[PDB]
Amino acid sequence: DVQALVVDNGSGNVKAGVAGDDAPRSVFPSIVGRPKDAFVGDEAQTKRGILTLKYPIEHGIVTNWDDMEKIWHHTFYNELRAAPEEHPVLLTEAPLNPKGNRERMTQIMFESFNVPAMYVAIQAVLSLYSSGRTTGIVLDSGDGVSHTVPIYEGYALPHAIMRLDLAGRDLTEYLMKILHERGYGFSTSAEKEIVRDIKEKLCYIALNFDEEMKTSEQSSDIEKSYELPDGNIITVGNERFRCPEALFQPSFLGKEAAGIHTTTFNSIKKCDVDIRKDLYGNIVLSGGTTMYEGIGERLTRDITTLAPSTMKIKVVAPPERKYSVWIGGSILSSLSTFQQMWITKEEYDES
Amino acid sequence: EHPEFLKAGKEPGLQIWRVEKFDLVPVPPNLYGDFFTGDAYVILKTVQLRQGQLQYDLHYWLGNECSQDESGAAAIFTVQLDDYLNGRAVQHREVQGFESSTFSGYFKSGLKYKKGGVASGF
Ligand SMILES: Nc1ncnc2c1ncn2[C@@H]1O[C@H](COP(=O)(O)OP(=O)(O)OP(=O)(O)O)[C@@H](O)[C@H]1O
Ligand SMILES: [Ca+2]
Ligand SMILES: [Ca+2]
Ligand SMILES: [Cl-]
Ligand SMILES: [K+]
Ligand SMILES: [Mg+2]
Repeated sequence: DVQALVVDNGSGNVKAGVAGDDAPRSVFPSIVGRPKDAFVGDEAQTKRGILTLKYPIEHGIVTNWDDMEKIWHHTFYNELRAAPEEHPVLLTEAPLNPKGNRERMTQIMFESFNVPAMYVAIQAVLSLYSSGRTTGIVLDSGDGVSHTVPIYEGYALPHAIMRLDLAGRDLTEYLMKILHERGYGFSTSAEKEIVRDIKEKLCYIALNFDEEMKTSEQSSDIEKSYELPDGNIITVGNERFRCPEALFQPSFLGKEAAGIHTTTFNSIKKCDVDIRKDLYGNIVLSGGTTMYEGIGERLTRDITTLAPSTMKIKVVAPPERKYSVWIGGSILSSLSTFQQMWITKEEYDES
Repeated sequence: EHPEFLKAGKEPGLQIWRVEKFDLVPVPPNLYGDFFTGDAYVILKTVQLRQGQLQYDLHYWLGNECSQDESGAAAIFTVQLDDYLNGRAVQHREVQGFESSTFSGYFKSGLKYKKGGVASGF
């Protein structure tokens, strides 16, 4: 008689809550502040003036285990008010996370937090399940990393996962950069949060970039306002679509990386010919950086161009895809079979 | 250990389960071929081959008004059943009104739909 906790370990935000909910009840920044013992999440940003702030998760991989343990403690004790030693826990991990990292997270859960049972899930796989599919390719673009993850009959294909060399934080930083054209000087950590919100509220993806540059220059209809915290209004023009264009043209960031269309194509090509149709027909978007208006239409055009013309390209953009990893975890950990999937503390300790 | 897994694929025939509150629940045989548009289902067709061996096709059927817990669970239970069957089942996603001819062909009266369904688990 017990309810699992579901924790999606994001580079930018942790999503946490209870199995069987349709959305995480706790979403907070993946930040730990220590004096210049430790503060986490929104409180750390509120006290940035007296704290040094660090991100324990880098491109989806935990790289500061002591600070990550502070994040998990905050999750259980200050967000959920749950005894970790009394609930099963489902924890997410990035595609291609090294087994040594999983083992270190498992050790912390079973020996620091004394969790009684746990299950580790690949983020992209959970998102596929949340879309009602067992086969497809997930493009999961978050704050710190983007992956393309082919999945066949329930399971990722490890040899075909690829990384697109940018994510939402790069897009925030690029908007900060290009707004200097208009005279804006956003640069501090606090200002970066403002610009992240501008990006989310005003950006969009052009269906055809060159044609959008030409139409936006013919009038002011591109321009939109945003009210800053101090009450001043900022106007943003073609930056609205030039910012997320970097997902398709990473050279805008000075990166040689392939864009997200090319990366998706390359990832499908790694898979044997006989399953590619099912992947092209089930391209599923997840994560906050896939939320731009226009993304599905643009991706469809660009992947259709690259792919063999016998293929049928269907890009799926679920409305609640910003939380689809967490939602998939909530579903999985609710199933009548979940109790058979986890590892118990007794098993681990005797292994 | 799930009781329905223990019954799955033991004889030639057709087995239909409905996702109900995060569980697989047998569909009453009288209802086979009628599907609630508000629900998701898992279907296992077992065929006896010439050699005597068994062939498995797993289909998960998604009603136009089913909730995300139901469609997600149907997909996951499909994977788990296939694993139970040692990966031998071919998996098929079936969307209301766009089902494969193979799936339609399991029902001599053809596929029919009904309003409503079991309540979401969410
Ligand atoms: N509506 C939106 N439009 C564009 N970007 C958005 C939107 N909403 C959120 N984002 C961006 O998505 C990112 C957060 O996404 P998400 O929560 O999926 O990442 P995460 O899981 O923390 O990171 P990762 O999976 O990369 O480790 C941030 O860069 C945020 O600004
Ligand atoms: Ca239902
Ligand atoms: Ca199989
Ligand atoms: Cl083409
Ligand atoms: K991601
Ligand atoms: Mg993520």
